Amino acid sequence: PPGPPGPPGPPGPPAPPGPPGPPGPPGPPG
Amino acid sequence: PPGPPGPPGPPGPPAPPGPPGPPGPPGPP
Amino acid sequence: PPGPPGPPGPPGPPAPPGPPGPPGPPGPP
Repeated sequence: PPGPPGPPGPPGPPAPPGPPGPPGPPGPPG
Repeated sequence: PPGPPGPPGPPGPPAPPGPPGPPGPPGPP
Repeated sequence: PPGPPGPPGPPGPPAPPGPPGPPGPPGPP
């Protein structure tokens, strides 16, 4: 007593919004 | 009773990618 | 009788970084 332990908990939440990516490639010719 | 609470559930799901990165440098002159 | 469900599991994996940015602006004339 109490009794047997309950089931595991639910899946956690997502991690916050991710960082932006790296810079794009160079621009076009002049 | 009730028995004690169960343990923590599993880690959360994968998240979406972050936002696009900054434009790159000016092209060639 | 078995106790209550366990608490929520921890945060998921870090959301990846975003896709690369766009090409830059044209170069000097």
